[PDB]
Amino acid sequence: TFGSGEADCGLRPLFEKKSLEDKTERELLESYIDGR
Amino acid sequence: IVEGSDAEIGMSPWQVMLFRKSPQELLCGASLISDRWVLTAAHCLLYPPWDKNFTENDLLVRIGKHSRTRYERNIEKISMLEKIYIHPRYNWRENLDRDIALMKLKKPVAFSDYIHPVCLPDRETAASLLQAGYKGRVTGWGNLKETGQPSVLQVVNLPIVERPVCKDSTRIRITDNMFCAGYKPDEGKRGDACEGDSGGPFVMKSPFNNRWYQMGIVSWGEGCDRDGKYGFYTHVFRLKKWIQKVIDQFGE
Amino acid sequence: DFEEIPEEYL
Ligand code: NA
Repeated sequence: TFGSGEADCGLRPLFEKKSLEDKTERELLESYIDGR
Repeated sequence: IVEGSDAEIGMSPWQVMLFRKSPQELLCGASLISDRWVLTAAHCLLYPPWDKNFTENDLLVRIGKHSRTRYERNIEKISMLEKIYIHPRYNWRENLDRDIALMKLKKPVAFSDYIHPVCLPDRETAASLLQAGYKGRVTGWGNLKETGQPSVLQVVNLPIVERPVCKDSTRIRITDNMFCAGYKPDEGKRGDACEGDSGGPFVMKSPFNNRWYQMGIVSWGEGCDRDGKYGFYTHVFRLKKWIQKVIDQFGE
Repeated sequence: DFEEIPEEYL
């Protein structure tokens, strides 16, 4: 929606919400010269 | 997508298929940004030069899809559109400047393990992520090579490329509303979006709040995965205010 | 090549 998408925006039911990672997300994190 | 893999089940809950009712065909991709709004490229809807002007009851949006052509009987949900809004200043005449449009759904959708909205960036998120070298993720059911079609949603991660490199790579005039992404031939890794892929989301995961943001909309490219060429995408943050306006304007 | 969609939706 507006101001930085939604309410529950961007927290995928099958990964974040269950604390599971998809097979390549690492790749992404690792470049932001790494994650959380 | 060229040179990517098949996405995992529910890996892109915000991935929307723009589908032509008759002939029943995939037009483009799209992203779910709330339960009543979807975001896609304006060239998916209007391209006067090839005589393309899709109207509201010309289309359906399909969400929760994984399979390209199968009807995913109790997984995907199909919706009718209520309105189509193109950026009043989309340049179809020279460079596809402001290739962005919003479709407000005839009824809100219900979220599910397969259907979830993506976040739109805030000046600060946009500001710390949209940096060359940083990787984003594209998805779509489009062409597998420049010149088949996938059975499943595909995905590829690409690095954000420095503007000057961007420019230096084409003869099209590039505006601040655009960014390019792909690997350099020196780098020895590939992948790119391709026809059929347009309107899809380009997204990053915040390392601050672990959330997924849509940074880019799949816009145009000189051939798919050509060495020394890069995909181009509409710059979703540069356009948030426009997006903020119509939603406020006649939104959910 | 597209399997059929439900008329509830055409
Ligand atoms: Na390339």
